[PDB]
Amino acid sequence: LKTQQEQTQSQLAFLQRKFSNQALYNWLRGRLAAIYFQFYDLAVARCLMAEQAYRWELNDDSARFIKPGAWQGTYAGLLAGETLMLSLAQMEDAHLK
Amino acid sequence: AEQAYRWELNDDSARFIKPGAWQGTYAGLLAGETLMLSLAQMEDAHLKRDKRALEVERTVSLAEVYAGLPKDNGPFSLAQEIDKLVSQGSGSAGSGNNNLAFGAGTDTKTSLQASVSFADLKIREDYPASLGKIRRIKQISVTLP
Amino acid sequence: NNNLAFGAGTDTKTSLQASVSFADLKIREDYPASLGKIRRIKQISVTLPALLGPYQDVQAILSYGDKAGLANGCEALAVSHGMNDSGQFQLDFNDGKFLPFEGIAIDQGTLTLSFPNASMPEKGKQATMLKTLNDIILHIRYTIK
Amino acid sequence: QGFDKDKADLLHVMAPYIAATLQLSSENVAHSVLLWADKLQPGDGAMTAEKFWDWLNTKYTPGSSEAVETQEHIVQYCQALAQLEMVYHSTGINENAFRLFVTKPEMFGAATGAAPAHDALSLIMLTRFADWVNALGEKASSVLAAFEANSLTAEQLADAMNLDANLLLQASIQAQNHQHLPPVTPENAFSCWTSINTILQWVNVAQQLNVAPQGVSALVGLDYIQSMKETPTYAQWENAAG
Repeated sequence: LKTQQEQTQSQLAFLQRKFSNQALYNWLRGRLAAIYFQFYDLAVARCLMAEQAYRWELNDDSARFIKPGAWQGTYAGLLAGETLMLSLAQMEDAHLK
Repeated sequence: AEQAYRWELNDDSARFIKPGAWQGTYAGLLAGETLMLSLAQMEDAHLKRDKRALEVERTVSLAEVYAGLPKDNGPFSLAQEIDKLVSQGSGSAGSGNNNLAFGAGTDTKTSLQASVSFADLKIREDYPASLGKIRRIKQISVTLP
Repeated sequence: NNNLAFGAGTDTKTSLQASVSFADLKIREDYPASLGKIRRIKQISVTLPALLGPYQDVQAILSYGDKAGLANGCEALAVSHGMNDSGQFQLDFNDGKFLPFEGIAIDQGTLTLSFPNASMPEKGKQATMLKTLNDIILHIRYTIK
Repeated sequence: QGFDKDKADLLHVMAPYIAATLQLSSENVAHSVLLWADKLQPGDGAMTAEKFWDWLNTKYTPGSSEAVETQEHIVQYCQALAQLEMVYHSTGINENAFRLFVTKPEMFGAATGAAPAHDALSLIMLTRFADWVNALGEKASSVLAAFEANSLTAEQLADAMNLDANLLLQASIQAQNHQHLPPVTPENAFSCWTSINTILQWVNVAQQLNVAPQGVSALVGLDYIQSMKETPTYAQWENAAG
């Protein structure tokens, strides 16, 4: 049992000293969630730029496709791009018709 | 791409690629995600600053520029001065940056070079300044009749 | 809005600007309304038939009054040689960008062609040209859908 | 780098990077720690997050191992942020009430306008608050949402505790009639955590003695020096004994 105590401590020392430890993924998640939110504001900007091009090639200003709430902050903004890609596919379907 | 951004628009103080995309303590992970955000900030800044240019042609006749020239700087006729600056090898006509002489380089001595200052062409006074302050060359084409 | 006078701006005082209302052109009555209610500008090209001295070109700005839904810079255009020119160096319909004036309605608006450095008593480059100008000709390409 | 003060809040922009390097799972907890640490002003130099960014933006060169003139005050600010990270994980308090404890300390029993404490008497109440929330179970969200507003009532909290509604009503009545320090007012009877903790001690003493809370009130009315004004009769002892 004293060996198993020392063997448990060696696994615990391994999980703390390895490179892909928890402190790596706290750093990766915290940095990427900062990038992903800033990249969200850039892509919604061009989804609105494409809507302004849609509103100018056709005479309509009341027709809007990019709607708020693609970013859900309570779910870390996951599926924000899947929501916008659907919204881009609704402009292009409306453009073709 | 930032140097191309700094040249298509007149700005040199505007920088988007900033140090520290590589974190060596984290093996440089998320370096490309940091740069891809930085490329998306140039392109967003490019789209908001892009304009339809007022594309202007202007024809410049160097005989007219060398004739119409202030008398303290020695105006001359281009067709007459070249005919005697080619006959002797030591001539030099005009002064300032609007002169016409031979080259001062080593391989350039037997080459006649005609020089024109842009500020003496007065191109900026062709259109009023309410149109645009940035006025930049797109293309120069030469005609030698 | 169909007048012809000098500019009221600061830098615009020595510039002759000719103005045309679109509603007085009556372009919408050319085709019957059963074809299409949406009638919008695709391209305006200018022709200035005038006694231009060769290698001495005209200088003019075709502008539109509203700047409402247009992109950045699509409200204006420059005239250099005045022989069926757009503002552009090469004209590209397959370009991904909007042309200048593209999307303006046929019915409404006010189109203005301004000639900088116009006046004779306050000395301007464009004085002797505009004395020889007989008419201003606009090639309006538009879209019925 | 390249932060505009006018476009966004400093502490909210800085919260993802603090959580990335204090090993926090949440950016909202990291924002709480930065709000807390601005109230403490920790270190020798009284460090605020605004002072912290003024030092980085001017005097810090990343990767250089040199001595900056006020570097040791920055280290004490970062040592503090790691301390309050440890406070969050050890007390087991949840994410939204830790906002409420930073921003509204009076709702947890602190004095008015006072910076919160990581005192040991304040760590023990955060643990007793977190044990109180975990005992509520699945109805804990409905209580804390009514606790963050001032809408928490005795009938609502008794439903989550599986107690009788009249038990917390009578425990609240006997708490308001007796001299507690700090007092239990009908305004804060279920708004402050100290008043809620006081009322629940009337419940736990009554459950221990298997009496009603007014039976406990009859018992503390038999205090000797408190009743040197009005001496209890033998009948009052005889009723309280029964």
